[PDB]
Amino acid sequence: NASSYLTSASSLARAYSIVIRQISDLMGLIPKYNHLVYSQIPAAVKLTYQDAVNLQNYVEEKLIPTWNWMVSIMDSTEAQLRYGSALASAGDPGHPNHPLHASQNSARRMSARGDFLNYALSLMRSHNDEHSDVLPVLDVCSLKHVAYVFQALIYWIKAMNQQTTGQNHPFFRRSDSMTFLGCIPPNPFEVPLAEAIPLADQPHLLQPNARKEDLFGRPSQGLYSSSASSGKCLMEVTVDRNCLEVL
Amino acid sequence: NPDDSPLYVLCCNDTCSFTWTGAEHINQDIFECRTCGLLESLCCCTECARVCHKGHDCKLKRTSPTAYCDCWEKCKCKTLIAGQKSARLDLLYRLLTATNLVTLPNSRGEHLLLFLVQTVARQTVEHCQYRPPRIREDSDMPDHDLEPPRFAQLALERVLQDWNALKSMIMFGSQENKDPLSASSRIGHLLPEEQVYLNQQSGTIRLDCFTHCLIVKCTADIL
Ligand SMILES: [Zn+2]
Ligand SMILES: [Zn+2]
Ligand SMILES: [Zn+2]
Repeated sequence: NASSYLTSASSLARAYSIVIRQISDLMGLIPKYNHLVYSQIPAAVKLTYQDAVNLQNYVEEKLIPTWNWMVSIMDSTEAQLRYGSALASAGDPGHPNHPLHASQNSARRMSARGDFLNYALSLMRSHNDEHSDVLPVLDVCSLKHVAYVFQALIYWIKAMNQQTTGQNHPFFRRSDSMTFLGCIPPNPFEVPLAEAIPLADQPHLLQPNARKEDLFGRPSQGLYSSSASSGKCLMEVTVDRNCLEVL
Repeated sequence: NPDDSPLYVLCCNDTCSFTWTGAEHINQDIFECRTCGLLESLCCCTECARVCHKGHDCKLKRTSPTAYCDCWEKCKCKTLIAGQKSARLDLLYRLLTATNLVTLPNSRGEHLLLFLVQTVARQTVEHCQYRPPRIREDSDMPDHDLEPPRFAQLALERVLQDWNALKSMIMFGSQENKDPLSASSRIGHLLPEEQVYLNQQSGTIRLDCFTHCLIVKCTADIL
């Protein structure tokens, strides 16, 4: 009834996610192979430690390409979103080109030629690192397959990692309810109330669609600096899709 | 203020539209000034907007029909008299090779080269309607027998020959050059992460405008 590329891409990504989840479950069953698999099942295959190591190496080598694909795409889109937020913070809300304007509501309200030309110019400027004062032209709603692939790979990573596993008082550290997963918390003594926990100063910000950032301050990441070039000790700042594939 | 820079004033000192269009209507962009009382017809031109109404509440009329400039009948016009052209060009040379004024943009955020290119494009569009002085009661009417201005092309040619001006044009929006009318100019009051994200990029909107007006709008000349 539709015959759309995006539907096929999303469905294939869903299938890939199912297969990767099954692979992760099977490899997580390796440590307890004898107790869980060998004894209960009448017909099981003997497993050795070197066989398991070779299996892990094989799985990582097979999963490397899709991992690079998702990392490139996700770093690109994250850089675009972070730049949009920074420009919104540094921009004039009255201008029609501001991110936080009614004209960008995407539901209340150019030509197709204009849209494609905007997309092409955005691609070129982003590639040459020249996207200043112009909002990046992207459609995150068309990245469903990337979402599925990223979810599957993060599931695999998380499952197998969990398989692997007066000053500074526990009272003075932020709890799960306010801390951000993967970001260091603002130092409780350097920053004032109006910028550390904006909800206490303004308790009316609590809305059903309310970001955690504006309710409990803007977190920061410990990246870029402290040397190293591992590709994940450096924060995603480049906005194209090639340089985050080169990285 | 940037709009008072001598180079900008020199380049924006063109004569009035009425000086060559006479009293007959013509197709040109129309500016209205609230301070001088120029609304609901009785409208001025671009040169009058840049010179006569510098600092007034002068804007552009979007729904602009054919009209002439009548700045003379409502306010004192400084654009009806044209100075010595040779002295103008000589002063342009001396200011280009004596001070680095060409690097600074104006109040609208446009470098001198972009302003000159836009002026040349608009002049090429408009001056084609100039009817020559064909041979075939109002004593206070300003003199209307002078040629349309032809300084913008010479200024553009001479500024493009200057290396510093061209470098400032092409590297506009980079780390060093930053226009006041840009969101990335003042970012020193933001969080370090937002500062990094904004500082990574460089500006190319002004350069794109310059190239587009030079290639697709300045169709008259290839020089
Ligand atoms: Zn005039
Ligand atoms: Zn005025
Ligand atoms: Zn005037």
